Amino acid sequence: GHTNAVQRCSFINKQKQLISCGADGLIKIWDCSSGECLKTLDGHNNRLWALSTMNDGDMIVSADADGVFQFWKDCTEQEIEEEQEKAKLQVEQEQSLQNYMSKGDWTNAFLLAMTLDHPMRLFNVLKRALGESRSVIFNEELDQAISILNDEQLILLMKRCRDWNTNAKTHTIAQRTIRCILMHHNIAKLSEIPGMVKIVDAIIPYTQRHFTRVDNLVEQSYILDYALVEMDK
Amino acid sequence: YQRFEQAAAFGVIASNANCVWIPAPGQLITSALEDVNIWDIKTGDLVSKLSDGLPPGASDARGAKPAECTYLEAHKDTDLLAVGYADGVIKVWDLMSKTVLLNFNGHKAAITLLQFDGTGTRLISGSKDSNIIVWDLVGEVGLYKLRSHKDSITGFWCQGEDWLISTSKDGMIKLWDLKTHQCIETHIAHTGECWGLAVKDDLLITTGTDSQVKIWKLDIENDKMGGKLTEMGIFEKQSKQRGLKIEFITNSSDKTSFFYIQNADKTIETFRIRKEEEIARGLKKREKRLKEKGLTEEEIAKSIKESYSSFILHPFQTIRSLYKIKSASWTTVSSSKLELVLTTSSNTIEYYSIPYEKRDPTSPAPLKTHTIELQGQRTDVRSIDISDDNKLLATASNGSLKIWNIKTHKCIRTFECGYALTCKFLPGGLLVILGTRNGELQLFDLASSSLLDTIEDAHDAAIWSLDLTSDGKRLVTGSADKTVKFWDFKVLKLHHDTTLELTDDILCVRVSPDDRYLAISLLDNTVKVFFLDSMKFYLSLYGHKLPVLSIDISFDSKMIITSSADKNIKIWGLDFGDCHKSLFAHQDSIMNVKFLPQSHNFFSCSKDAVVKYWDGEKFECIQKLYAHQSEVWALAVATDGGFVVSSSHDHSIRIWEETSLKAGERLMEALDLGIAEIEGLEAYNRDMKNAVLIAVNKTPEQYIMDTLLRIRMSQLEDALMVMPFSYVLKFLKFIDTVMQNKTLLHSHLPLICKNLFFIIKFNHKELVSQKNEELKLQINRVKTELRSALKSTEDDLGFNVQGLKFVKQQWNLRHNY
Amino acid sequence: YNVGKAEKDGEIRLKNGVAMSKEELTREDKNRLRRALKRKRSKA
Repeated sequence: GHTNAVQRCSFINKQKQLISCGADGLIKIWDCSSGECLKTLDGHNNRLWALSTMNDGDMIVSADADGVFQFWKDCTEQEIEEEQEKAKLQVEQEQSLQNYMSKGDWTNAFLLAMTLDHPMRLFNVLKRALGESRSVIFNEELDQAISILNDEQLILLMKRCRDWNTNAKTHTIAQRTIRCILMHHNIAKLSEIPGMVKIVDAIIPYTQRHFTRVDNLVEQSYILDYALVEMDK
Repeated sequence: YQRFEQAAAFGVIASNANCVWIPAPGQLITSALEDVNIWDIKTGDLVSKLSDGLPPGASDARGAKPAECTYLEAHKDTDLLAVGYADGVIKVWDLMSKTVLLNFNGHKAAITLLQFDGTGTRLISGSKDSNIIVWDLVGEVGLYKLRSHKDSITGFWCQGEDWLISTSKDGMIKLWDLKTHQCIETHIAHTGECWGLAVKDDLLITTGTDSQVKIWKLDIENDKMGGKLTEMGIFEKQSKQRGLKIEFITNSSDKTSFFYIQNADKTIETFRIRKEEEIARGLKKREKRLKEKGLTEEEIAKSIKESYSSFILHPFQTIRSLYKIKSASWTTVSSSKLELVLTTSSNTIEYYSIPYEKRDPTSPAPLKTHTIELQGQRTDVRSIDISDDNKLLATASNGSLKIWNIKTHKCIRTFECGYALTCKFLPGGLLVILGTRNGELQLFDLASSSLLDTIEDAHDAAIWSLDLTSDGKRLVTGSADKTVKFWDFKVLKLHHDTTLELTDDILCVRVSPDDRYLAISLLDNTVKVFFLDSMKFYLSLYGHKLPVLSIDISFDSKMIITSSADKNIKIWGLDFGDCHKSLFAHQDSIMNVKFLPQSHNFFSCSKDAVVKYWDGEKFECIQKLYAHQSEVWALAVATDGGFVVSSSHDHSIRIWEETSLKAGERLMEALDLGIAEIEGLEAYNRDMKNAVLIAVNKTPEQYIMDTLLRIRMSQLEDALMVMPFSYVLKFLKFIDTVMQNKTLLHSHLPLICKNLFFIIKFNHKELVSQKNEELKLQINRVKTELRSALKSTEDDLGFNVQGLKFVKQQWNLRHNY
Repeated sequence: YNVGKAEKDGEIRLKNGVAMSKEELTREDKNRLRRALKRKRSKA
């Protein structure tokens, strides 16, 4: 797998692995049992002559021909611990989420769905929270919650809100969230946010169509008056 | 033709399932493939055998292999036994009546665990399909299913009605609320699979694939939105293999607690839970040691937390078995001694007794008290033969030779031998000859119960095949040294007569019933026929793609059958060596084929665990026998032909003995039902001052509204035109009632607009005609809120268009050239 | 603007305007959606 001549070879981790140095300047860590390159380190831009290891390869030193030393330290256990934790947190975020939805704690459910990026749950928190809101804008807690979002999150909502608007049955929620954003954010700050304008561009033509509709529904409602004037005679 | 049925089954002590111990050392219940066996530990004899019925080979019998028992659970108080099968079927058995009581079918895969509730009225079942189903024995129904898990259920804990803890192969721990049918908490047990789960009070233990073992506290009443399950620490067991099962047992007299971790290897590791006073004493002591070593106080506290596991658990003793262990269970707990019973993968039961005093056991190793060994063979039988009297069955397996009585099914004698390959009776049924893989030839006598003669150098390699002449005076043996050797019986000892060296290794050697022909199979996929009298070459059979494994010659020495690993049986005419027909009999390698005596019919066995009955003249499969759970290594036929015996990789020896409304019309019903309810409640309220709706659990308003939704959009207008004006008035009353439920109003505002308003259009003339005051107030009402509800939408969306236009405008000023 | 394919690989966004994230799908739902995609490609 080495592009050029391999010129230093030393076993690490007792029998399990091998580290090799090529004239290309690439350090390849191989599995002796399987004979496969597990990892490749590129810390040099020239040939390598020397290779020193310490504590079964826990520490590795490589001296470039130019004169550059790369002090490599083992951190596998450090990484897997990190992988374990984020997976642990992600599972908890899931578990906390569906429980809140069953309980109806929409204000907390909303924030979790921000982090986990779950569009159906988002639409479900917002949809049935609106139904309760029917029963200032949504509810004081959620109205405060929507205000605190960082600009990364604000872009995320309006991407979804752009999507819900295009459909004529889910637009009522869409203009609906957009209103509350304009209530609880500095309209100036919204403008500078990169890429927001283009999302903000696509939202009008669908809303304006929704003005042309609904407004017509008012027109053909007054049949009830025309019914109501005739009967009175 | 006549039909063959499985007359009997034996040779299996403990199959791939758990073991259930019942007090009287007491009796033990173990699985025997599709059947369950009840054993007496003291005597080692089978007490009773549970069989559902429907013996294999019958017309009513299913043409698929029987489902083998996967888990056994018995409620001691009710003496009710539940059997879990690989197909996901639970059968409730009456131990006294030894009959099936109930049959539950709710799982699509093998059942992994069964557990009776404390009261014994409900059965919770976990299966490999990742589902938990709670059954009601009195109701004979499945109450509910818990489906959050995404892999096989390895273990679960439910001692209380309120809560359940479940573990799965995907490695999550899940706490359930049985009243809500929902998962409350989810935690990752281990990096990979989680296999063991045991619970004692707050103390909980789980095992992963590696030696890591996790220790948790269970505060069911914590109720903090989390933390019902919190990790304490990790302890490493000696065995690197996975821990399959964990269970607890407590001593009533001393309140002492013990448990083991059943490993996938031949090791069971027992542990003791230290008492609280011991933990404090140890904690103070180790603090003194750490302080003496000079560690800082904060370091000591962290070290104590790191060593939290050591304080609670104490490695007590390790049990080592010669064979891999399949399942284990506590039998008795006492101050004097601790007793355990286990089943191995090698088909035997082992009873272990551990005498102990205080912290540590008295003996270095556990005491093996009882073993049930006589009625089973550890290694799979490679060859079988039936005595001429058809009374004794010889079974040769690696390491041992066992012989059974066909009538009683009980082993008579056992002989220790090498890696057995081929065995045959001698005439008279008093002697048996064995050919081993080491090239040794062994001879035994039943009466002497000992080995008379052994020929170490009979062959340089494995004696693969062995056959005898009809007279019984000349013996033929085939081996991997590429030679056939003839031997004579002289008074009894064997003398080598002649050597026939072949070009290739020999797989099978057969002698014709008339002793005129000798057929030998070679690895080169060719079968060579010789004349026994003169050893002159006769014929070279060709056409098998893989080597021929078995050869059999008809009673008349006319037809010869060859079965090879290429899944084909070839019938040849011995007169000219012509293949009359080639049959694709089985889906895998065919090991043995035998003619029925005095007939051209024959049987065949293959690795597919199927035995097939064939017609030698019509070349058709008469019957298919599906009883074997695994590969069928040997087959033998009685001299009379009355019965056939087959043994397989499942250690089982069995004997086969010859014996509508449309859109609108649906709406009219909906308005009638819902408004009848609405009017009744209105009348009922005024005076104070159905089954369908209850079944659907919806209000009258939702029910009709849902019916409106189901109508396709192209079909709404025609449905509504069909409506008579009388139903319009009910429709208007309905819409009015919807108005109060403003939640429903905004949910389906566009639809209410379209349907209401056409209705006014279509029959405007009739509507205006009436003078009804109550109708006049309804129309006024529905109008007003419809405007406000609609105007609310327009205001909110007519709003957002404007300021966003300002937002668009502001960006242009700043960022537009 | 028109709704198209999901930007994230871990989501399915339909032309209906609904985004459908895998981790929260049920197994039965994934099956039908998979089969639904089979039919669309089959006719495609």
